[PDB]
Amino acid sequence: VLSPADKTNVKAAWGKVGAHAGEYGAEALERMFLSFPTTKTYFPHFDLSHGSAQVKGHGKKVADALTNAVAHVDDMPNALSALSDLHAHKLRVDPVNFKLLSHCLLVTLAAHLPAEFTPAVHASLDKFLASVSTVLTSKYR
Amino acid sequence: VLSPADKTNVKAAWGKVGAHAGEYGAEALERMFLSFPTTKTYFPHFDLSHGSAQVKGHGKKVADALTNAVAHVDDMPNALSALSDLHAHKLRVDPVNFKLLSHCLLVTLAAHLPAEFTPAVHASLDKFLASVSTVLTSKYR
Amino acid sequence: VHLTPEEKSAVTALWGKVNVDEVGGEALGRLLVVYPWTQRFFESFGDLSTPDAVMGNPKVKAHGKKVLGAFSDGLAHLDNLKGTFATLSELHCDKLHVDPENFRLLGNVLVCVLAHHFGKEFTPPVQAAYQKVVAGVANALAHKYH
Amino acid sequence: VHLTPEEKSAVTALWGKVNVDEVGGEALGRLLVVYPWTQRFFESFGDLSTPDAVMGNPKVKAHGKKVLGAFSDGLAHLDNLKGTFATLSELHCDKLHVDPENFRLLGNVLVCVLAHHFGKEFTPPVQAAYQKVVAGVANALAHKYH
Ligand code: HEM
Ligand code: HEM
Ligand code: HEM
Ligand code: HEM
Repeated sequence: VLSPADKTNVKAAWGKVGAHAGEYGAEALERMFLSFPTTKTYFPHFDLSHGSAQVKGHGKKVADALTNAVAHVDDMPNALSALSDLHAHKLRVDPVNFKLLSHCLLVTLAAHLPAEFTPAVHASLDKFLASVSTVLTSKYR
Repeated sequence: VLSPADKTNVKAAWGKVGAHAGEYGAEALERMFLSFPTTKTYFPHFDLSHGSAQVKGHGKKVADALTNAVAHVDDMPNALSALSDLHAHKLRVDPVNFKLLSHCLLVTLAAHLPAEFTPAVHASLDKFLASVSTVLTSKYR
Repeated sequence: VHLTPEEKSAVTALWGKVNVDEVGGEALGRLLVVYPWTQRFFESFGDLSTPDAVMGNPKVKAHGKKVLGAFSDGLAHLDNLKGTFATLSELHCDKLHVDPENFRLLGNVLVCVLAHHFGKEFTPPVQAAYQKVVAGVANALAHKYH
Repeated sequence: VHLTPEEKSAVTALWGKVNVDEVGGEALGRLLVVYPWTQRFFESFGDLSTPDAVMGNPKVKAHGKKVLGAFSDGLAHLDNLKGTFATLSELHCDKLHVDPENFRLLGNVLVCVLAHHFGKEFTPPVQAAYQKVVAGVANALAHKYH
């Protein structure tokens, strides 16, 4: 599972993502809404437009919840609980969308952090997000 | 996750599957090998033929490991460990195959147990297998 | 599609025993119960919160009948599996935006329901042919994500 | 495929900056590292056990060059995305039996590698077009599971 050393590539890769986390979480929403339009279904109350303050405001939230998974990573279940009831009970997000957002998120770490983003770290980040999504879908299962 | 009552539908549905578990685990291999031929790749040393003693002998194994998940279900990780190193390190089974075997397995509970197999129990059994596969792929993640 | 002459027959000789009116809704009911994100699309429908209230939803049985309908249009018009569904594909993709993997879930549960009803006569090679039909029907509805 | 005139151009004007020889293998390398079940198919290859030994595998860089090759054959022959790949589809499906969802993984990591190399000029609408090309190329290789 999320080995002693994957736990280290994520605490580091997010480490240098620092100040920007909110810009990045919003860049990756924009990417998901653009590339896989079937996800727009859930945000009818958003301006899914480029300048949109809502997507830019939501980038902050997705990035806050990723951080609170990076720190407490040895215990995702407890930390992400109310987001794993919001998405799974309240909202009913099709769990295949979690794969997509995880992917755009990686295309965003890539596009902003080339030297960090070594193949081993691509693996770690992917393993990390695959656990966030597993937590986020766990009422479902 | 695997609620107090899903834990009850599985301890019951498998309860009446009893004596037959080995015939059933082998019927579901036969179904997977037939329907989704892309899985035959992993058993080149099996006679993937209907009467085959190997598939019939392996049905016993898959059924033994399912039982040792039905009992210890509040702790799949620890119990299924060496099968979650065999499939994930030694064998390298593509995790999409776990979805397929889970499905054939359900088509086998269905085809042999019509009165048990109520819609709620179809859900429980599915939630159970989705956790077995999640355990079986956890070195991957 | 291909359906070897000997697959084609096992498929055709099941369906004629199929009580479409009451199988279509066993499937659409099972869908909302086992895979509940699908419920998002059926909020025009009523109480879907406990499994009994779905399998006894006159709407859920009604709509399902339309659905075994379009499997019937497929099960014997397999030559263009693509063309029988063009409009429905237009309905599911760029109208309701149903992600293509739900199309597999539905055909999969249909098979669990075909198995549940016919028991032992749903022999493995007779299943293996239905996984081909279903996968085809599912490749056809999804043709407009391209 | 569709590729609106304004998508077609962002795609075409990226690729010509693409160092095919050294991108094809950054992708095939990343594939075996992030999704290791794929290694099963490349045991004709050598040491693949630690990520450095893959990204520096002369074989892994060689084979990847064939692979950016067939993306090149697709990226500008989009009219039949199906027909350029018939033989390769015959090679991947009913020869090596590679499950179709690996075809998506590979195109997905290719996009991570396109992003990694071009940084800010891999703007979201310029990504959105590549997810269309890749999804198409992946629908094409898989055409023989039908
Ligand atoms: C990395 C995975 C994800 C994380 C960490 C995440 C995190 C969050 C957070 C923190 C919130 C708001 C929390 C609050 O207000 O209490 C939220 C809301 C929401 N999320 Fe996600 N999310 C993820 C993936 C997704 C995906 C894939 C979808 C696809 C539909 C989605 C759809 C939504 C929706 C619709 C809302 C509510 C928007 C609104 O009504 O204001 N999320 N998410
Ligand atoms: C419900 C999920 C599954 C369970 C519980 C399960 C269980 C087992 C068990 C108990 C063994 C042998 C244990 C031992 O000898 O120590 C085994 C072996 C094996 N399994 Fe699975 N398995 C599952 C799914 C799969 C899937 C989807 C594949 C697809 C390729 C697979 C491929 C194999 C292979 C290739 C072997 C070794 C066969 C041989 O070399 O003798 N298993 N499995
Ligand atoms: C084999 C797969 C499927 C078939 C053959 C099928 C068939 C149909 C048919 C025949 C209709 C009505 C056509 C008309 O009104 O004249 C319909 C409507 C609908 N389907 Fe499906 N369907 C399939 C899968 C799905 C899936 C997976 C979902 C996801 C939840 C879904 C959601 C809907 C919804 C929400 C409607 C509403 C129709 C309306 O706008 O009034 N369908 N489907
Ligand atoms: C966009 C997707 C892909 C493309 C365009 C592609 C392209 C190719 C090409 C051009 C060849 C060699 C053709 C020839 O020898 O003349 C090949 C071979 C091969 N590919 Fe792929 N491939 C793709 C995805 C995959 C995936 C996902 C796997 C899974 C591991 C895979 C496994 C293989 C293997 C094992 C060979 C060995 C060729 C041999 O028999 O010597 N490929 N591929």
